[PDB]
Amino acid sequence: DIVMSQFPSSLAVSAGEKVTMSCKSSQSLLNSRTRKSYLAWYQQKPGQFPKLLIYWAATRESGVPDRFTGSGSGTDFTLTISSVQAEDLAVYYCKQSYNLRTFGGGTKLEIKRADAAPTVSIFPPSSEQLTSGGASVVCFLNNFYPKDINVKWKIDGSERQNGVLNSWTDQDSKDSTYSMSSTLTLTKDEYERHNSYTCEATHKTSTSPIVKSFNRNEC
Amino acid sequence: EVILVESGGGLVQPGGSLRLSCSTSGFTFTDYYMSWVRQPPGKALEWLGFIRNKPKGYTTEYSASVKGRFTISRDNSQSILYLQMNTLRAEDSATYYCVRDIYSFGSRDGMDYWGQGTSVTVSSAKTTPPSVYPLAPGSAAQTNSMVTLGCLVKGYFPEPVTVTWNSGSLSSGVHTFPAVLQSDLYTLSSSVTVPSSTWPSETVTCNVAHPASSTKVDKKIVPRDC
Ligand SMILES: [Mg+2]
Ligand SMILES: [Mg+2]
Repeated sequence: DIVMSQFPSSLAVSAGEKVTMSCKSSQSLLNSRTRKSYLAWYQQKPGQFPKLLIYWAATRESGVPDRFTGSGSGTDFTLTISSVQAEDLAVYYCKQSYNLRTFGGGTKLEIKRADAAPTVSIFPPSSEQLTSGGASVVCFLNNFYPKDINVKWKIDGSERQNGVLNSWTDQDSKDSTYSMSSTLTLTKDEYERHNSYTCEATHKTSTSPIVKSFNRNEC
Repeated sequence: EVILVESGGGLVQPGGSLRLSCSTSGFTFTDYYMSWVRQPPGKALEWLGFIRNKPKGYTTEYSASVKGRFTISRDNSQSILYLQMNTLRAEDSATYYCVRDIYSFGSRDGMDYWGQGTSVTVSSAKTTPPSVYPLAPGSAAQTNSMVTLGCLVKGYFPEPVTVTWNSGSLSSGVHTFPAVLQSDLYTLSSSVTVPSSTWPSETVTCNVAHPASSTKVDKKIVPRDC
């Protein structure tokens, strides 16, 4: 089966800087007849299908920028990116074709950028949802950096933790930021016995949270 | 151009069967080895197997993980590739890709063309259509260059659902969060940011499609008045 290992599995760099990714095989991929190693690299940007970059360890596929370069022989291989660009954001997989085919676990490339505060929006449950007995209060923390961030919910000034679900998007190709949603789900009755709802975002670039809230009585 | 399009994916009972199809055009199909590759939600790519070209007798090979359970075949008259899956289990839930592999050992290598993929979920949980609710600015709708709106897509199964804004015309400033599963039901939200001068002056509507339930719903975002 030949096992393909890619470590480190995660890498972060600023645009303009050099990048090298590692791929090692449990068995040699060198064909003694052709004197070539059967290893390829693929690029998979967020939400898209993969794209072939290099094959035969060092041959660049048609239409691939010279910024990408493959090297190595036997069981040790590397993929280098001369000068990384924001658009190079993606997960890179190596794949052997020496015997059948096998992919490595991939190395996720992250783009380092200036720390940014999130743009916060809070949304009350819609009238349409109430007419069903549910009450979802939603908060968007958009376009921030780094990825780590905390969200705190408060009802009538008191912190609430049970019933909160959070979800982060992958890094954005353009602007290299991250975004995340926080959704507090209650029953309609629970929602109606309280008045103030607040979403507090504490980022690695804040001495004070970014706060957004609404009063149910103000509709 | 070389075209690869997968179809046949959907929800299936554990222990059930499914046969995916891959329609191709734009190249001499019989000269090429064709491979199938899958990928669970946010995991790695896994090669499943291939079927060789004409000079090779159209023989097949498989990964140890599915050998003896999956079967690859192809229709050379219609230029179509198939993958028959049997005794399915949860671990088989993933996006399945049709890919053009080698045509010649000596001239080049690599899978140079990939389809967009088709989704498969193996579960006994029933198909449920989503409810779509508007996420509109209230006290907002003020003066501050940009405004952010959204749509809450709740209580559906299985994944995926596709969300667009203004039928696709509004594409920049849009991002959709990963769904979260709870009690056999998924929920996600989509965000869109546009300049204040464009909304509510001009309309903004989210379009939600859930193929598993054959549903396609629209929700126009209207500003809150109070
Ligand atoms: Mg690597
Ligand atoms: Mg594999």
